[PDB]
Amino acid sequence: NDNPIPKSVPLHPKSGKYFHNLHARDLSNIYQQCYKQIDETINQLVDSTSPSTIGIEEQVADITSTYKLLSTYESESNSFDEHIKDLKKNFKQSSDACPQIDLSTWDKYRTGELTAPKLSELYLNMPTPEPATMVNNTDTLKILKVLPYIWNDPTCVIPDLQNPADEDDLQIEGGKIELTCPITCKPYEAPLISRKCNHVFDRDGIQNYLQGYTTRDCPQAACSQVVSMRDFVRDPIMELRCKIAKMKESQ
Amino acid sequence: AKKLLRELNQTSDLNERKMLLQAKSLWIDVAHNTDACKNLENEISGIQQKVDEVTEKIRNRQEKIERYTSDGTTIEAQIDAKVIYVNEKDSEHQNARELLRDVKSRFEKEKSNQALGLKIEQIAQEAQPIKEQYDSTKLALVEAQDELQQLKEDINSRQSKIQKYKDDTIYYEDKKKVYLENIKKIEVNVAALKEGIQRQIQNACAFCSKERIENVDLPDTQEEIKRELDKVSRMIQKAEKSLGLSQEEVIALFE
Amino acid sequence: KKAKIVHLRQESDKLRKSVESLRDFQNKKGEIELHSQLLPYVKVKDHKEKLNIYKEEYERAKANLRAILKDKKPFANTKKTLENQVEELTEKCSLKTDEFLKAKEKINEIFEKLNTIRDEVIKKKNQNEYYRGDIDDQIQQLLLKQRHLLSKMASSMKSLKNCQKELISTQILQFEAQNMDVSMNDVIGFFNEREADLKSQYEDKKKFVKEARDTPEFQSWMREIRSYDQDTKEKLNKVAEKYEEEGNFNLSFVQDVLDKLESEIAMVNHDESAVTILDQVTAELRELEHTVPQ
Amino acid sequence: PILKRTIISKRKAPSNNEDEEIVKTPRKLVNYVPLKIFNLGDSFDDTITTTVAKLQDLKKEILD
Repeated sequence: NDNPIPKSVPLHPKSGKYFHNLHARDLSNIYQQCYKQIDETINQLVDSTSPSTIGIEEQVADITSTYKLLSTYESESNSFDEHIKDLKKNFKQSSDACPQIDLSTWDKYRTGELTAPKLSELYLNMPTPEPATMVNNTDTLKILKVLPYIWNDPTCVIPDLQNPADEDDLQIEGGKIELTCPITCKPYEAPLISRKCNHVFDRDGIQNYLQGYTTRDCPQAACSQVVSMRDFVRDPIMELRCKIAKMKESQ
Repeated sequence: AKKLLRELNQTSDLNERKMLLQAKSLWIDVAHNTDACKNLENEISGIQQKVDEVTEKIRNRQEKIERYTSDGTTIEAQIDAKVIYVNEKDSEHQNARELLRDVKSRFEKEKSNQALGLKIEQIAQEAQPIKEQYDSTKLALVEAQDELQQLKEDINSRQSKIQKYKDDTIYYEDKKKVYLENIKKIEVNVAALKEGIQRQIQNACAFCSKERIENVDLPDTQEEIKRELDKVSRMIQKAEKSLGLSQEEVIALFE
Repeated sequence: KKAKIVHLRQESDKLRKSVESLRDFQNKKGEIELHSQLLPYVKVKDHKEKLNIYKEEYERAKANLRAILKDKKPFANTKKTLENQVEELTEKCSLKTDEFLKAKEKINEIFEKLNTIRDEVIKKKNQNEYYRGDIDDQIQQLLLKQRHLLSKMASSMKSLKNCQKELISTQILQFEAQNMDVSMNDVIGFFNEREADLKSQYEDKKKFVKEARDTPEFQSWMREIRSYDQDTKEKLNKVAEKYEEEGNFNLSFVQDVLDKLESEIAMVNHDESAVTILDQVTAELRELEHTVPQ
Repeated sequence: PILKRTIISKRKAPSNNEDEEIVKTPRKLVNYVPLKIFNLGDSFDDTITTTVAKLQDLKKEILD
């Protein structure tokens, strides 16, 4: 109509080159660098504060808020990239479905009787990203949340998975966690915990116990399961507790 | 009856002349059909040459697609190797930066303690090569990271170029299938024209002979031949009305 | 002599047949003159019909050519607008690259500032541990600075996402403009070749129209008019009126004339039978008829 | 005179024999349809005259 500018045209191979070239800017490296920086900053903060100095709760809360915001931003970026991929796939499929203008089809598109997919309209109509199926729970978040209690005292029972109020009703009855193992009278140089056992072991005598047996029962009580050497993973909580205990005794 | 037969011979000279004119008209119709069949054969040959050009275009395009796919597989393996290379270079850069950081912290602590002079001078002299190595490692790492990112973008664009080339080859194959359908329709039309030419040549063999007519000379134009056929038909009608009885009846009566 | 008179009576019918055949030949010559003395009706009608069809084809071709020539200029204007949109796409790509470079440089500078702050905190920790072997105030200030830097990097987070969203957005529109230009060059080239073919067809139609006039048949015309003017009307007008009445009654102008011409040629084919002597045989028959009573 | 003007056709009498449709009607991309079994001619049948020609040659030998 009037000025011959059609709203949209079918995709061309030359246009297809630019469509293939177009991509969302990738921030995965930037997000990984930001996560590494914040994690190392939390690790530095753990021993940065003077042991005599108390009142780190506000700093921990601020860093927790920053980490939650970063996690929300990462989830939104994942939603953005997946939405971009889906929009590109839908646009290419719609362009392939639509016929090609040769002699008069372009005139029909210009008159507006014929419509073709447009990326701008599809992007505007694209649903807003939703932070759904994303859990903001990481080992770094857990250690950041539990470090104030560890700073107050080496032994604490923060997890409330069994009961929201406490480990059992109002009374924890959890005793104390000792840095020095009864089996090996030394600090845990290699604190390793199993995903099933959920118990931290030095692994100096655990390797010897596991030697010659494919699976061995967990020495600690309150659990009945057999785990291999590969099941154990590094536990930062135990090393942080040992470091804070050493700093407090020295000061 | 023999005098009537001599009159039949006089009429039959014109009758055979008309038979030759009609056989010449049928032969020219056969020649028109054959030249049109030759023109259709030239047109189908040109369409087949265009189909061969499309086929060779598809063949080179698919060869380029296969070469591009092989290059893409090799490039994916090499880019995974480059990702490991940049990761190890980043680890070496972190090791170099931490070594520089500790040596610089030691130098700054020694300088703060000074604020030993020979010791700090030698420590700085030994530390400067570590800083130079750190700078060289950082430059190599950033160059490798830039090369990896540009290569990854280029190969992603190339893979998308491969998929669009595959779509273009599918479109070319669809166009070739449409051209083959057109060729099959032209071939069935040529077969129908050839069957018609076979019927016409069988009629020409039944009526005198097609090979015995080409020697005779007559204008090629159909309108002139139709006018001559009408003229000879009128002349035969005048001869028939003068004789009264049909020539076939008179010749049968003579026999 | 009576037997000769009987033979003359037998051949008198043949003489009358030859006389009527000659009269029919004169009528056939008159019918041929009816179209020959005047302009040939079949040829004039065919020429008028072919001129009319050629003129209408020329008119439709010239109207189509004028319409396509008038319509071509908006396509050039749209190509100019699309090239302006391509310059806008180049500015948009340049500004998006500038924003991406600025955002990446800023995030890298923030990461480097965080690294320098971490290095300064590690240096202060080395100073603190050497002192253990003002520091608390400096550590608190550095922790406040690092938390402020973490807040600034969190603020830069999602700002980089907004920069990414603004880079991808308004770039798809420029990509659509590039696609519009890619389609436009192909369609304008197709329209240019189509209009070139239409112009070639229009030139061919003009050549056909020019060939339709100034024909050798037209050269024959204006001479047949002089031939008709040599004898004006009179008997020729009456026979022409009779021929016109026959033509309109037959409801044909080409097939009817050819049929009449073929019929008259066929009639004239059997003509001039024993026509050499007409008066002498009658005179001798009359003389013998007068001699018989004596 | 009157005869010449009646015989002649005014160019204005018809609309220049204008065709149907503003542009030429579209056609199939191949659409060969050769047909053309008969080109003019026809009229008197060939089989009857061919039999007459056969009888004519037989009569020529019979005249011998």
